[PDB]
Amino acid sequence: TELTDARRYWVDVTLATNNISHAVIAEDKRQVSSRNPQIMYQAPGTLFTFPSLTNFNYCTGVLGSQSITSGKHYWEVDVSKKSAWILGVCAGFQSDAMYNIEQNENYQPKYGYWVIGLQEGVKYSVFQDGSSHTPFAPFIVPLSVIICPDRVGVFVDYEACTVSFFNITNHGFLIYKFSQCSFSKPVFPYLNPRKCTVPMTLCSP
Repeated sequence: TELTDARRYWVDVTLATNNISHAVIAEDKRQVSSRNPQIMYQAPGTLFTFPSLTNFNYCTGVLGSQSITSGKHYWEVDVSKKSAWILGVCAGFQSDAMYNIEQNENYQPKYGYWVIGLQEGVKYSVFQDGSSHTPFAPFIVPLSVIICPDRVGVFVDYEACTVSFFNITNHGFLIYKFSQCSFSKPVFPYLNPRKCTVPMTLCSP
């Protein structure tokens, strides 16, 4: 029901190539993954190695080719076999340096970030606003996921200022929903493999 009504605003979303992420967007702009060329042709010795220069973080964030400033929008993302990824809605990477967001996965709605993430394979969580005393760290909240989602549906109601996440694999049951979102700027669909080499696609009806 709630998912069927949201599917009424199904839009064709295409990724936009940016020069601030190490992500790899397909030619059709309908698929994105992680890993970068051979190995950044840098090989700290063992090629892939384990970039300790900043390990535990790859920094691969991408947005949509079209911005959202009104009306409702809905699109699905296929994260099958993926052990980690970040998807939802973003207002851009304008405030990514000030709070080393992408660098330290500092996703926060106050920074223009309304997304959810999965890590380790079975660790789902929702990024929320964190204490100002520690601006370089978000308030990650663990989500109770019983049926690992093989496809997530994102619904955005600019007018209502809300971002919902549906579990297509779970009868399309609601996973999380951002309410009273500060939609004062143009938002775009956020996607992030999260070091995960497994590509995340966007169905498209």
